[PDB]
Amino acid sequence: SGFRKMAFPSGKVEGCMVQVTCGTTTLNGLWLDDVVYCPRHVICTSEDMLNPNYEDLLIRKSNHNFLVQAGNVQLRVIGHSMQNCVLKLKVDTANPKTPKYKFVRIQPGQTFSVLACYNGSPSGVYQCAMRPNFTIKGSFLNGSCGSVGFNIDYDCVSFCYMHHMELPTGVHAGTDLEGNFYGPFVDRQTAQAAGTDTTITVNVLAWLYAAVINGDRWFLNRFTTTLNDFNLVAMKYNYEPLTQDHVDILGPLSAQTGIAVLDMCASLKELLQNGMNGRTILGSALLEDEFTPFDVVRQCSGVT
Amino acid sequence: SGFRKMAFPSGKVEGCMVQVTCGTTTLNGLWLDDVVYCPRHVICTSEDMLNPNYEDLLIRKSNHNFLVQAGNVQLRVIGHSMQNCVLKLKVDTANPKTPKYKFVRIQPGQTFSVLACYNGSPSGVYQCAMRPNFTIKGSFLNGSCGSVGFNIDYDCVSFCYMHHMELPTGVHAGTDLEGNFYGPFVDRQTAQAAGTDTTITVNVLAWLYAAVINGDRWFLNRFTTTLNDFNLVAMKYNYEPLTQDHVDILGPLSAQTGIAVLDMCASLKELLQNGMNGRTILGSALLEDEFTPFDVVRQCSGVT
Ligand SMILES: CC(=O)Nc1ccc(Oc2ncccn2)cc1
Ligand SMILES: CC(=O)Nc1ccc(Oc2ncccn2)cc1
Repeated sequence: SGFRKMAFPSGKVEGCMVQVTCGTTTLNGLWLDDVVYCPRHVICTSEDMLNPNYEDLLIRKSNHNFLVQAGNVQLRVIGHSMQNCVLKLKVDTANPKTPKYKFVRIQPGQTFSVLACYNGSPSGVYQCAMRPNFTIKGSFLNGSCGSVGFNIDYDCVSFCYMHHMELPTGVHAGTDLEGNFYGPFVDRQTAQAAGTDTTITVNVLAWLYAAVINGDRWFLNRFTTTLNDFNLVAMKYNYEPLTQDHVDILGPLSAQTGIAVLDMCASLKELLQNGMNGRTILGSALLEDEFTPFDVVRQCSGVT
Repeated sequence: SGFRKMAFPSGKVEGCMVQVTCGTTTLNGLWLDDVVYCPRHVICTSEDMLNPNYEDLLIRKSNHNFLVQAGNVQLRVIGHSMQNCVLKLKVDTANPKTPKYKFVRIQPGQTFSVLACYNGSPSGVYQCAMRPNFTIKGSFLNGSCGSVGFNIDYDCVSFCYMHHMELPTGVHAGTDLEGNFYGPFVDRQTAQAAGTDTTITVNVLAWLYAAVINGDRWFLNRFTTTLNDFNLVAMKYNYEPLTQDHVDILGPLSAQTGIAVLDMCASLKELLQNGMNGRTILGSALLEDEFTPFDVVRQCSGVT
C-alpha cells in the first residue's frame, strides 16, 4: 500500500548520457548506437540565442568542433547533421550500453521520467507530464539541456523528450528525439507565452481511483453525473474535457474498485465546487494530475 | 529553474538487486561484494509472521534453502547468518557491479531515494523522508520487502534503509543495513501504532527558501520571530522544535536569498496560522517537509 510519484529506474538511460561541448557551450547528449543526440543550440552563444540562424551557424562547424565525452573518455565524431531542432553526431563507437529503445512523440497528459543531467552526469530523476499547453514543469538549471524524458516497457526505453528551453515564465519546452518541439515553441530566446495550463481530468480521476484503492475514501459521495454535465464543471475549472475514450481507459480501475467512472466524476465535481475543506488525498492538498490510468495500474499492481 | 521531488539516479542500486526465495516466500536482496542482504522474515510463512521465533525458524534452514537469482543466473550460497533483523547470505561470486558503498543509519527528517523492487527487478524510484515517528510513507506492495533506501555522494552509495513491514495503518517500517529497525518497530504481524507524525520544520523552511529562489514569494511577510516564539506555534501545529543547529544548517540558504532564518520562520508562522487561502507554493497546496536543506542546495546548485 501507499502511492508515490514514482519515476522509472534510470540506469538504462544513465548509460546513454554524454557531455557535448561546442566552443563555450556545454550540455548533455544521448548516445544510442553510434549516434549522439543533442539540442542544436549547442552551437549557439547566449547572444546567438536572441535570433539564431541555425543553418548559417552550423556551416562554420566541423565534426572536430563537437567534443563528445562519455565518462572521461572522448568519442571521435565522424559525422554531424541537423534534424529539425536536434544535432545527430555520428561517433566511431557504438554505445556498449545502448538499451533496446524507441523514439515516441507523446500526447499532452502523458507522463514520463526525466533524468536531469549536467556535463553528461546524472543528478536526479523525477516524473513529469506533458501539460495540455505542451510545456513541462521541470527542474532544469543552466547546463541541463539534452537531459531526456522516457518511459520503460520491461527492457525497452521509449525516449519522448529532450530538454531545450526555459520560457521566461520558468516552465520548460523541448522536443521529441526527432527534434520536433512539443507545441508551438522554438529554440530562440524570445517572448513565448504558453496557453492555459489545464488540469488533465483523466489523470485526476485515475489518482482518485488510486486513493480509493489505498483507503482514502472520504471524498466518495452519493451522486453521479453525465459526461456533458461533468464537462460544464470541467470547462468552468480549466479541466480538460472528458471523452468516452477517457471513460474506457478508466474501465479497469472502475472494475477493480466497483466505482462507475461517472460516479467518480460526480465525486470530482463536488471536490471542484466545494474544495478539500483542509483535508488531503494521498497526502496532497490539491488534485494530482501527473498519474495516468496506466501509471495507477502499473504502481497499484507492481509491474517491473 | 523549477523545483522537483527528485530521487538519485538508481542505476548503481539497480545493479545490486537480486531475488531471494526461501520456500514459498520471495522478496528482494541487496548484493554487495559476496554478501546478499535481505529481511530475515524471508524464512517466514504469513502464519509465522503473527509470532515468529527467528532463531528457531532459522535452525531448519541450510545454505541450499536460500535461492538467490541475479537476473536469470542463480548464485551459490556458501554461508548464512542473522544480523539483528537481516540475513546475510555469503555467495561464491562478488557482485561485479558493486559500487563504492557505506551502510549509514539516518536520523528522522533525513531524506533518501527508494528503488521499489519485486522478484529482484526494479519497478520505480521515489524520494522519502524518515518521519519523526521512524516510519516512512512509501509505495510498497507484497514482494517489495528488501527494496532499499539510499543516498549517493558522487560515486558512493550510502544505504540507509531496507523495507520490512507495512503497519496496519498503511505506513512503512524497516531497518538500516545492520538490520536494526528505525524506531520501536519489530518484524512481527501485530498491533504496532506509530506515534505523532510531526512535520519536519527545518525541511519546510528549506523548501520555503527553494520557493523564494524559484520566484514563489507571495508568502514573504513583514514579520520576524524568535526560536522560542516560533516554537510555541510549532508545538501547537505538531511541527518539530527548531534548534540553533537547524538555524545554522539553513545559514547558506539565508545567505543566498538574504532572508534571515527567523524572518522565514515568521513567514511559516503566518502560513500555519492563516493557511494558504487557496494559493500554492512550488505547485503544492501544503507545506512540503521531504526536502532537506542539503537537498535544496544540491538541486538549486545542480550537483551530479
Ligand atoms: C545544414 C547545415 O547548415 N550544415 C550541414 C550541412 C550538411 C551536413 O551534412 C550531413 N552529413 C551527414 C549526414 C547528413 N548531412 C551537415 C551540416
Ligand atoms: C542463529 C540461528 O538460529 N541459526 C544459525 C546459527 C549459526 C549460523 O552460523 C553462521 N555462519 C556463518 C556466519 C555466522 N554464523 C547461521 C545460522
